[PDB]
This record gives sequence, C-alpha cells and structure tokens, in this order.
Amino acid sequence: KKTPPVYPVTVPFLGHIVQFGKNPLEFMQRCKRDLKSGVFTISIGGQRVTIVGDPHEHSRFFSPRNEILSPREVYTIMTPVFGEGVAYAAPYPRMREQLNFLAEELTIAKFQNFVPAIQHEVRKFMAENWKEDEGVINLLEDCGAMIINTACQCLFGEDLRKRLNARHFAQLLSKMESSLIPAAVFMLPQSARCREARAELQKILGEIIVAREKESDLLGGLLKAVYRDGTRMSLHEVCGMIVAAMFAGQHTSTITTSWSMLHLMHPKNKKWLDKLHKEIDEFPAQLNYDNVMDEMPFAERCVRESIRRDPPLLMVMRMVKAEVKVGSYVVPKGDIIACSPLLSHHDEEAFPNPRLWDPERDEKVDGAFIGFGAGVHKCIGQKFALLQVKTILATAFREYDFQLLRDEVPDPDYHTMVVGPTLNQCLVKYTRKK
Ligand code: HEM
Ligand SMILES: CC(C)c1ccc(NC(=O)O[C@H](Cn2ccnc2)c2ccc(Cl)cc2)cc1
Repeated sequence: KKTPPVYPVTVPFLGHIVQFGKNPLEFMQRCKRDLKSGVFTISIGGQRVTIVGDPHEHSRFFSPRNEILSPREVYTIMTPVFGEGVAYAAPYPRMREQLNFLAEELTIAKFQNFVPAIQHEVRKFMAENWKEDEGVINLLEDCGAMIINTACQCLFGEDLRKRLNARHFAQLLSKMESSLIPAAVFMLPQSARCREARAELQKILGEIIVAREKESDLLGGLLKAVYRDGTRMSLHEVCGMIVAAMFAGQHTSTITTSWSMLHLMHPKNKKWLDKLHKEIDEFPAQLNYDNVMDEMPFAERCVRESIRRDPPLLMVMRMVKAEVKVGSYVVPKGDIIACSPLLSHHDEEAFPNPRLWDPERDEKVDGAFIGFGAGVHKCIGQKFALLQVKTILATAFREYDFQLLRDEVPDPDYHTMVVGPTLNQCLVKYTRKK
C-alpha cells in the first residue's frame, strides 16, 4: 500500500556511495536481480534514492509535471554554471519559456545552413590536425573539438567567433564544469574560479551586443525574445542559456560520436561499416540537409545504438514533491526518484544481449530507450546532435578508413559526471582513402 523494496547497506554514512562508483551498472544490475524488482530504492548517505529501472514504468517517471516530479533540487549544482535564475535555477513556468526560446533556435528553420556548415568544419580540422596518411588520434579528445568546433560554427555568428574562437570557448566551458564535482547531488575558489570564467564570457558577450545594436545566430534569436510579461532576458540570463545550450552538446555528442566511430571501425562490426558505406557512398562532398535527414536512416540507427549501449547520461533525477506510484510500489514525497538510461538499456526483455552492438535492433518494450529522456522532459538538442553526429560520421567514414589499436572496444569510464569511453583507451590509427 506504500513502498518499494530497500537494499542492504553495511555501514550507513557511506550508503552505496563507493558501491555505485566502482561500477554503477554492475551494482544496479545486481540490485535489480537480487531485489527481484525492476523498481527498487537504494540509499546514499541515509538519503533515499529510489531508482525506476523497469522499462514498462518509464511513463511514471517522465510523465508527471515538475510540481509532482521536480528536477530542480537535484540539479541545483549547475546554478553557478547556468546562472542564478536560469533553467532549473529559474522557476519552472519561466523556465519553460527558456526551453521553447532555445527550442525556436534548434527549430528546423535554422538547420538549413548547418549541414554544409559543420561539414566544411570537419574537414578544416582533419586537413590541419589529421595531416599524414598514417595516423594518430585520441578520438575522444579529437571528437571533443570537432564537435565544439562545428557547433560554435553552427550557432556562433561570424562576428561572435572571431572574438571568441571555438578552440578556446571550450577553455571557458572546461573551466566552468571543473566547478562541478562528484558527490554533490545528495549532499569556494572554484565558485569564483568558475564565476570568473562566466563573468568573463558574459562581458565578452555584452561587449558584442553594443556592436550589434549600433549597426542571425542563437544569440541573435535569444535577445529578440520576450517573456510572457513582455520582459526581455537580462544580460546574464541569456549568457547562461548559451553556456547551457553549449555545455549540453559538447560532451554527450562528443562521446556519442566517439562511441559511434569506435563500434564501426571495429572489425567485429564492419558489415555495419560497409552498410554505412552503401548508404553514404553515392552521396558527394555536397552534403545537403535532405541527405543527412531524409536519407541517412541506417547511420542514424548506429548513433542511436551507440547511445543505447552506452548512454552518456547514466542517471536522471526528480525530487518527489507529491507522492507518485510506480507499478505496485509508491514513492514517498521526500524521496529522490531516479530513472537510468544505463540500467534500463540493459534490461534484457527490452534489450537482449544489451552489451552487444546491433544498430538494427529494436526495443521490444516500447519506451525502453530513454537516451534522450522522455515525457515532459524530452531532450530538445536531440535532432541537432543527431545531425552533428550523422554528418561528422559521413564526412569522416567518407574519405578514410579507421583502425583501433585494441582487440576490443574501450571500457565505459563511469568515473565522471557525464560518461563516455575511456580516455587512455581511445587512441586510433587513421589512414587516408583515395
Ligand atoms: C546528444 C546526446 C544527448 C543526450 C543523450 C541527451 C539526453 C538528455 C536527457 C536524458 C535529457 C532530459 C533527462 C533528464 O532531465 O533527466 C535531456 C534534456 C535536455 N537536453 Fe539533451 N541530450 C543530448 C543532446 C542535447 C543537445 C545537443 C542539446 C542542445 C542542443 C540538448 C539540450 C537538452 C535540453 C535543453 C534539455 C532540457 C530538457 C528538460 O529537462 O526539460 N541535449 N537531454
Ligand atoms: C537553457 C535551458 C532551456 C536549459 C535548461 C536545462 C538544460 N538542461 C540540461 O542541459 O541538462 C543537462 C544534461 N543534458 C545533456 C544533454 N542534454 C541534457 C544537465 C546535466 C547535469 C545536470 Cl546535474 C543537470 C542537467 C539545458 C538547457
């Protein structure tokens, strides 16, 4: 009549903290089987963390509006990176405007100059960093830029990038994130050390609008935005949404792209690689949007299966404000309710052989895949990242072949906020192709 089962903890203060850390997948795979339930409640620090790990129930986590399931108090962490009154740090109704504000820029209105834009960008890095017909790549780090390069290129305006190069906008981002550290979702020089990089970027920004006025891109659209009460976003409000737009893209999509390339370059998986080829071969250098979008479905599957196997975002969380029932269990207001792409995508009814990479697999429980989340919190970056990644792939597997130094694919380093493949494992020997 109330609640789902709880897991053993040997010593309380710790809870499950290192048991999670070592391997969150193993740990969760264990708990689920051992607790004979897809829905179960673990504990961090005498804080209650009840996971939603049975796929059929995802509706229960992703469907309810923020009041009933509220994300803010979980993501409070980002407030300094995003700003104090933005995204979650903003109140929800006003936040919704921000999401649609952002959404009206990733609107497929502006996607028409993107493809030819990121493509050219992929080459510019390749011809300048991939120089020889014999190759070195730390693909994870090389995709890190190729991603942040093409994106800035796509969303940063000509007058914007000159001032703030792609190469070193990363530098600000990767000085903002360093603020964000482990073990904070359930519990300063850097507050400053990061505030500085944000106040920096911000003035770098407010100094561009003056040149904008006394005289269009993500920023362009963002300033032309007026709220419900006919307000316009303050300097530092807009500043954050750019940060947030770009933070969200950089790692996920880098990882997604790397994880992606890896499986395809692998000898294990090379009927796919040549199925990619039967797909992208008759396509020319001239990449138009119809090509990526209308005529790249197989390649899309790969990227999706990449994200399926190893979701870059292991957990997503709400603070249970009202109390919500899930299957036959009930989640008590005061609990943190979580839902995990990582665990869910390894349910075997949903995804048989879940560590196997099969682009041409389909979810056998409708809704299982939650890589881009679901319900009232569906990712708004999805079609864009999907378009970045697809085009990067096409361009690269275009004129090239790839080899992995290793006998099999890198291990998911679960030792970060946003999980991608291992760093020291991700080296790849490139050779040129015609
Ligand atoms: C490419 C890999 C990506 C993955 C796997 C991903 C995954 C997700 C997930 C799971 C959520 C919501 C889940 C939760 O709140 O717990 C989400 C939300 C969001 N994503 Fe993404 N995302 C990706 C790329 C992007 C990109 C490229 C953008 C922007 C260009 C973006 C912008 C957002 C935004 C704005 C939200 C807010 C949704 C909300 O909380 O209401 N994401 N993403
Ligand atoms: C500007 C406004 C609409 C806006 C509001 C919210 C977000 N949220 C957001 O980016 O979520 C990222 C994860 N993510 C990565 C890819 N897609 C999503 C995130 C990571 C870690 C924590 Cl703790 C919380 C959130 C983005 C823009």
